[PDB]
Amino acid sequence: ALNLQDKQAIVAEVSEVAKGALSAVVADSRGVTVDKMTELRKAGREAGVYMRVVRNTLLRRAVEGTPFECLKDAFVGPTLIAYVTEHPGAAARLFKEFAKANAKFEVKAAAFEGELIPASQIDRLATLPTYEEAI
Amino acid sequence: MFTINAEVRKEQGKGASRRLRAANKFPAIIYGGKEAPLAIELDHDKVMNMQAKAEFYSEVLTIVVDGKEIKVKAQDVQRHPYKPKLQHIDFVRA
Amino acid sequence: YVKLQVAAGMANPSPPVGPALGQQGVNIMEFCKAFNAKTDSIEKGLPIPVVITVYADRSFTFVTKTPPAAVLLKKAAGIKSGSGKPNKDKVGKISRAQLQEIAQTKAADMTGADIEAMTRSIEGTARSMGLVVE
Amino acid sequence: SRVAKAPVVVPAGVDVKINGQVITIKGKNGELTRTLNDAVEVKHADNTLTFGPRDGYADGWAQAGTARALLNSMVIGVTEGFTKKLQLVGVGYRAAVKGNVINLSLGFSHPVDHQLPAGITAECPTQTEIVLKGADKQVIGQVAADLRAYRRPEPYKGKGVRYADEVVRTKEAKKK
Amino acid sequence: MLQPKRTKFRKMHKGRNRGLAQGTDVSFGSFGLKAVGRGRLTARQIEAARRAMTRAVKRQGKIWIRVFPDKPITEKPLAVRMGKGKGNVEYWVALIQPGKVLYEMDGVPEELAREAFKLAAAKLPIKTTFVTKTVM
Amino acid sequence: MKVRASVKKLCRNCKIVKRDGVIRVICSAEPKHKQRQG
RNA sequence: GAUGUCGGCUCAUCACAUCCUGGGGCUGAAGUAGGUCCCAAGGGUAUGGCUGUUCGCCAUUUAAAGUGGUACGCGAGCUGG
RNA sequence: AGCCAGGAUGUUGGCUUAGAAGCAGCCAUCAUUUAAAGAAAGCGUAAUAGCUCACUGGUCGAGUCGGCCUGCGCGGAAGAU
Ligand SMILES: [Mg+2]
Ligand SMILES: [Mg+2]
Ligand SMILES: [Mg+2]
Ligand SMILES: [Mg+2]
Ligand SMILES: [Mg+2]
Ligand SMILES: [Mg+2]
Ligand SMILES: [Mg+2]
Ligand SMILES: [Mg+2]
Ligand SMILES: [Mg+2]
Ligand SMILES: [Zn+2]
Repeated sequence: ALNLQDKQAIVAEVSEVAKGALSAVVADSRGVTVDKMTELRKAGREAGVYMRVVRNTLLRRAVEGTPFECLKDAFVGPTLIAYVTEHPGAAARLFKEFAKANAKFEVKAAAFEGELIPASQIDRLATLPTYEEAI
Repeated sequence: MFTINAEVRKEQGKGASRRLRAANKFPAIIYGGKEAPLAIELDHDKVMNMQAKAEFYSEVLTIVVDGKEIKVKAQDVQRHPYKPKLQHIDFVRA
Repeated sequence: YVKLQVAAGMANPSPPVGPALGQQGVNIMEFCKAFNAKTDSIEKGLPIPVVITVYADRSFTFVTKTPPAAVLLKKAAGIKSGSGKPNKDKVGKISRAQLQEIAQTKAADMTGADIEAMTRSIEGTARSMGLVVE
Repeated sequence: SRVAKAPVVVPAGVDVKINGQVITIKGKNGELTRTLNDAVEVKHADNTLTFGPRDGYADGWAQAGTARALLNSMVIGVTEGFTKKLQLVGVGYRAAVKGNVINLSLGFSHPVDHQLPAGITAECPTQTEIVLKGADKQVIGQVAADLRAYRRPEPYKGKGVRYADEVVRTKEAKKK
Repeated sequence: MLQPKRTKFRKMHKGRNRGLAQGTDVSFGSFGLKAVGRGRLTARQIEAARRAMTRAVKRQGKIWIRVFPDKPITEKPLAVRMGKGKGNVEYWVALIQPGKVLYEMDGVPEELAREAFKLAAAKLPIKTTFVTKTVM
Repeated sequence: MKVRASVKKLCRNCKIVKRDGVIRVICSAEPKHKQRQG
C-alpha cells in the first residue's frame, strides 16, 4: 500500500510537471490490455508527452496549485493524465486517434490556458499543427 | 523520556507482594547514593508495555513518587517464570 | 494463433514445426517457402521468431520478430550450449560493446526507451545463463 | 446491522401493511406475507422501510439484518420477480410443462411428475431447459433445488439437472 | 540419544518434581522453547523433538539443548512380584519444572524459529511457550 | 468427510463453520477438505 | 465349619467398538465391484473333516458366518472327553 | 468485504527432455514498459492454450485486522439387567 511519505512524493512530482507543462490530457483507461498501453507509452515519449494513472484523491490535491484547477470534476472514474511538456497539443491528438481505433473509453476532458474544456469540444487541441508551422 | 508513575509501599514482604501482583500491580525498589532505599508499587500493565522498548534499559527514566520525580536507571528485572509478566524491578538512583 | 522459432534458411522438418503447426489449420507447404524467401537476408545459424495470425477460412498472415535475447548471447561469447547451473558455473565472457550490439538489433521488440534501458534487458538474459560480463 | 441499517425502499403501487410482527407486501407480481422475529422492530414512514433491534433482545441486530434482507427481496418479488433457470445434461434427458406439473425424463423406469406449489410457474423453451418464475425467493429456490435433486450433476460427464450458472467441475476416471 | 556417559551410582530414588525452574532465560541463542508445565522429558522424546526442528530449519542455523536426561528410570517386567530388588534401569529422564528453557535456536528468522519450535513441541509431554531473548 | 478431534482450514477456500455445535470445515474447491469434529 | 474347574449340550440376556441387510460423506469412485469413514442394535448371522479342545487349519455353503459382557452366563439343567 | 477493469514485455529465461513455452525436475531470480503484475501461489494442456491468484487503478463510504492478559462455556467423550 501507499504510505503518506510515498503519497506526498506522488503529489509533488505531478504538481511540478504541472507548472512547466503546457497542455494536460485527462481520460479513462478501463477495459484495455497492457499491450495497447505500453504502445501509447512509445507514442507519448516520442511526442514529448508525459503519461500517468494517478489516484483521483491525489490528482485533486496535485492540481489545487492551479491552472488546471477546473479538472476537479474530471476526477470521477478511472483516470489517466497526459502532460504535454514539449510542444502543446501532442497528446490531445495522440488520444483522439487511439480512442477511435480501440473503441474503449471516452477521454474525460482537456486542459489548457487555465480554462475549462468539455467532453464535446476536444477537437480544439486536436486540430492544432506544429510550432514550426508559422515560418 | 520514560515517565513511570509510582507509589510508596504501605506494606512489605511475601504476603503484600503477592496481593499486589494479584491486584495487577508489582513491587519495585529504588536504591543508590546516600538516600535510603524506596519501596514502590508500579502498574503492571503500563510498565510492561514500556520495558517492551529496548531504550527502557539504556536511558535514564523519571519515577514520579508522590509529586517528587526521581531520575533512575533500570538495574535488574525479575521476570515471571513462564508468563509474559514482571515480578519485581531494581532501580538504581542515577 | 501460436508462437514458434524456426531457422533463417530451414523450414520443412517433421520433429519441431511438423505436427505442432499443421494441427491448427496452416498449409505445411505455403508457409515453409514464404518464410525462407523473406529470411534470406537474416544470417545463417541464427534462430528467428515468427507468430501466426490464422482466421476461420484456414488463411494466414505472419510478421517476423528479431532473434531471441538468449540466442544472440551464445554467438557473441563463444558457446554452443549454456551453463546448467547459472551464476554457479561460468561458460563465457562479453564486453560492454557487445551488449549494445544485441540491443541495437532488438530495438524493434524491446519495451525500453533509451539504449541503457535496452542494454540492462540483455544484462539480465546473460546472468541467468551462466555468462559473466567482463 | 450494516444490512439492517440500509433501508428498504417501498416503490409506488406497492402496499405495506404491518400488524405488529406480521408484514404483508402486495404488488403487481403478487402478494407475500411474513412473521418477523420478536427481536425486530420495523418502522414504515415515507416511501421507506427501516429495521432495528428491539430492547432487551440480545440477537437484536442479527435478527434485524435478516428481517431487512427478507423484506427487501419480498419488495423485489412483488414488483420485478425472480427467475431461476435449469438445464438438463446427458443423453435421453427431456422436460415438458403440463400446467402446474413439470414432467421429467431422467433415465429412470418411471417419468417424474413434479407438482408445483403456489406462485411458482414453469415453461420449457427447449426439451432441455426449465425456467421457473415467482415471487418468493425461498420457494423459487426450494423448487429449483428439488428438481436438481432428481439427478445431481455427475462428476464424470456433468450429466444431470444443473443450474444455468452452475459450473460442473468434471474429473477423469481412475487410470487403468 | 542423550544419556550420561558414566555415573557415580546405577539406580536412583524416585524423588519429587516440586518447585520452579532454574535456567528460565534464552542464554545462548535468539529464540527458545520454554516449559509451562511440569513433567519428565525422556531422551527418546528429546531426540524426537530435536530431530523434527532440525529438519525444519533445513539444518541452517544453530540449536542448543538446554536440558539433559540424567535421572535413571527403572521398571519391573510382567509376572514379577513386588520386592526381590529394585527393577532394572530402562531409560533416562530430565525433571522439568515450569520455566525451563528446553531448546534455544538462532541464525534463523523468527517466523521459522516459531514453526520449527511448533513441530518439536508436538513430540513432547509438557506444554511449551515460545520465548525470545531479552536485555536483563 | 473426515471426522476427527483436530479440525483445521486446509486451503484458502476452506471455511470454519459451526453447525448445531459441531465445528465443521466446509470447502468450495476441495471435497476431500470437508471435515466434522467428533 | 467347601463360592465345583476347561470344553460340549440345552436355554439364553445385554453392549456396540456393526458381520449382513438400511441411510450417508470422501475415494487414487466410469459401470460392476471395492477401499475408508459416519449414522444405525430391527431382525438375521452355516454344516462338516481333524483334535477334549475354546481357538485354529482345512472342505463346502451363505446376504452374513460380527466383536465383547453376563461367577472366562448356564452341573440343586444334562454331559464328563 | 464485495463489484468493474487490468495482471504486460525481453521470453518459449538457462539447463534438461519426444515436449518443459510461470505451472515434471534442477539452478538462478535480474531487468524493461509501469497504476501494478512473482522470470510465477494453484487448477488445467502431449507441450501450448485457457481459468484464477499475489499486485494495482475505479466504485463504495466508515470502520477494519489479529496477537496479548484473563472469566465462563463447546468438541475430543463407545459397554454390557
Ligand atoms: Mg504464607
Ligand atoms: Mg443436523
Ligand atoms: Mg457355611
Ligand atoms: Mg456407532
Ligand atoms: Mg482411515
Ligand atoms: Mg445382533
Ligand atoms: Mg464371506
Ligand atoms: Mg463360566
Ligand atoms: Mg446332577
Ligand atoms: Zn479446502
